[PDB]
Amino acid sequence: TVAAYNLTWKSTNFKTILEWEPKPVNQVYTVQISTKSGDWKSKCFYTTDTECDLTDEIVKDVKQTYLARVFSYPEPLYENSPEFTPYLETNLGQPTIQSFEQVGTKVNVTVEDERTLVRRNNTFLSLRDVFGKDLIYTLYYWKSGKKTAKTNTNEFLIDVDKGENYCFSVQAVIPSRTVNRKSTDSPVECM
Amino acid sequence: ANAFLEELRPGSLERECKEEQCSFEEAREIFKDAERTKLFWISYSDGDQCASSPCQNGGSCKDQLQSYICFCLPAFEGRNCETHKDDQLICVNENGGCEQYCSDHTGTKRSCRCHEGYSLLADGVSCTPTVEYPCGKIPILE
Amino acid sequence: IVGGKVCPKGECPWQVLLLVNGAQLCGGTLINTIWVVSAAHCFDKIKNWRNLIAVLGEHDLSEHDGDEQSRRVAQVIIPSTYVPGTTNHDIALLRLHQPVVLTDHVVPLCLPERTFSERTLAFVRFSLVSGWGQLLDRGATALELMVLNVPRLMTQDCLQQSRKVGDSPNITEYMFCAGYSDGSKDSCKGDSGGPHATHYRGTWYLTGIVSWGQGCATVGHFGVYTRVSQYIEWLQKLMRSEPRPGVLLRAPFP
Ligand SMILES: CCS(=O)(=O)N[C@H](Cc1c[nH]c2ccc(OCc3cccc(C(=O)O)c3)cc12)C(=O)N[C@@H](CCC(N)=O)C(=O)NCc1ccc(C(=N)N)cc1
Ligand SMILES: *[C@@H]1O[C@H](CO)[C@@H](O)[C@H](O)[C@H]1O
Ligand SMILES: *[C@@H]1O[C@@H](C)[C@@H](O)[C@@H](O)[C@@H]1O
Ligand SMILES: [Ca+2]
Ligand SMILES: [Ca+2]
Ligand SMILES: [Ca+2]
Ligand SMILES: [Ca+2]
Ligand SMILES: [Ca+2]
Ligand SMILES: [Ca+2]
Ligand SMILES: [Ca+2]
Ligand SMILES: [Ca+2]
Ligand SMILES: [Ca+2]
Repeated sequence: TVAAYNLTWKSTNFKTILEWEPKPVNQVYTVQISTKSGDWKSKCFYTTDTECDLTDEIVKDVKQTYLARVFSYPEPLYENSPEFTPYLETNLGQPTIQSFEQVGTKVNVTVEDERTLVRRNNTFLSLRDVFGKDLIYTLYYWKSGKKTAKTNTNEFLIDVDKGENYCFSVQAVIPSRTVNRKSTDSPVECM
Repeated sequence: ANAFLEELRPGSLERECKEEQCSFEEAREIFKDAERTKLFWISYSDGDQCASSPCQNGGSCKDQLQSYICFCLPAFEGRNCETHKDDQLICVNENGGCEQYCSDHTGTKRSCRCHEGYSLLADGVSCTPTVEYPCGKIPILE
Repeated sequence: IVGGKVCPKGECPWQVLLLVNGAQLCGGTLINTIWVVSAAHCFDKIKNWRNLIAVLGEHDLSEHDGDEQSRRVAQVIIPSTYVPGTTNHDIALLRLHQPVVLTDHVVPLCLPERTFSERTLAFVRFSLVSGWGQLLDRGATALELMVLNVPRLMTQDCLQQSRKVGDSPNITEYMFCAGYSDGSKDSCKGDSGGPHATHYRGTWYLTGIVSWGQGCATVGHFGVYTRVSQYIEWLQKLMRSEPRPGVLLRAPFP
């Protein structure tokens, strides 16, 4: 049997899946995850897949740093994963502009506050619920020159020219971050 | 889409890309600018990956660029919510929920056991002392 | 014990004190009223085999109270594979001449089933190690029973996280590391034979024995303990055996 390798974290809005290699040949896998001072908890028992969903485990405390390891079966052979801190590393999903109503010389662009995998009291918390002040949305607009706006909420109140039409696009952003600070651009919407 | 002579009319995002499927060229004729066209085209032409209905067991799919995300029901997990949290009552999974000893059983369910000096309670998972001073317990704290 | 704290009297009830000719020798763990588990190397230089004593209910080596109980060690069983001066198979099963009285201050630690220990206890992060050993490397020993909580490591990580020392003891499948590599906390020589107890769902089990290590609390090193789970069968078969004529007995292993 060979030890897993290239263990990688695939996380978006906290949906966290651990992937690895190689495509199992006469060997199955068992994953274990934990916090630095916590006990080891096993997942994806004797799976033949080369992936393991660890979402329900990490959303228990997104600000904890987790370590995982993939055991190989024909102490067993294993390989550790890179440390993973959800809050600081989960990718921000592509946003969606929920709407925009013009009012004379100004337009209100509303960003739909998408849901995450973080459960709480039998519900899914929004990206805003989780990051609060750490999250901002930036607007990239123009008259259908480049323009931009930023909000600490999920809405943009900008100036425009009636008679003239504008197109919009938004991005989720966590300023404090270093990597994965921005999400992909939202689809384009025009007045 | 293009029909006879419609191209004589000026570009329109609504009539061409919303009320119809528009090609890149048609999109480029409405946005003009290269960047604006591409920023619009990445999403417009990405295609909803939630079409296959990948999320199993009553889960909800959320579309993303060339991918999706499944939101599962409490009793489920997995990339596609294919994992039954109720089909994992094996010993390697948190000691099968047994307080002390766990014994797997092919087909049927696992059975719990206890160390000498203890007995298995009716819940089939807990153990209680059968002697005054069972091993592993600290008297002045009990 | 290095970097630990005093174990409140009564909270380390299975801890044993081994003396040879009245002098402190090693630590040990009671697992029933008649048997004690300690380390094999603790007997490398024993000459007066009829002078081994096991004390239970101990706490403060400077004050006597009625919780203390002494028993001659009637038998010291060591694996035939153990080699004096070395580290592999560092375990010893001792038969007390007479059973001790179980009390609030004298209670045995549970000897777990092999698979339960390998499959569950082994993955419980922290466990307790204790004894009256040194408080510092080459330092003096403790008057009051000390205890320390240490994290366990799979051998692969131990090896990877430790600095290599040419021509030094190998970490076998009969051992396991636990502790810290920053030079702050670890067990020590005088703690040998003492228990490495794991707490799991309300009960404490024996998972290790203080065995060896590079100095005590040395930077880049972890403490090493005998992996008790590899001896469960060995221990249970011997506890059902008939006492041998002399004190010392070497039993085959497996
Ligand atoms: C650095 C010397 S040391 O500090 O005494 N460490 C040695 C091992 C130790 C570490 N590096 C070494 C290099 C050569 C050597 O002896 C020769 C040698 C070479 C190759 C294989 C073996 C073998 O054991 O198989 C032995 C021993 C050691 C060591 O620990 N030796 C044993 C006794 C061996 C006996 N049967 O007499 C010992 O002192 N045990 C008590 C103890 C308890 C707890 C700790 C702790 N938690 N921290 C540390 C020590
Ligand atoms: C639905 O479409 C997505 C596209 O990525 C695919 O991954 C699923 O397997 C399919 O059911
Ligand atoms: C989408 O989310 C999942 C978890 C279920 O609650 C569905 O009913 C809902 O539409
Ligand atoms: Ca057209
Ligand atoms: Ca048309
Ligand atoms: Ca056109
Ligand atoms: Ca039409
Ligand atoms: Ca229309
Ligand atoms: Ca053209
Ligand atoms: Ca055209
Ligand atoms: Ca898509
Ligand atoms: Ca005393």
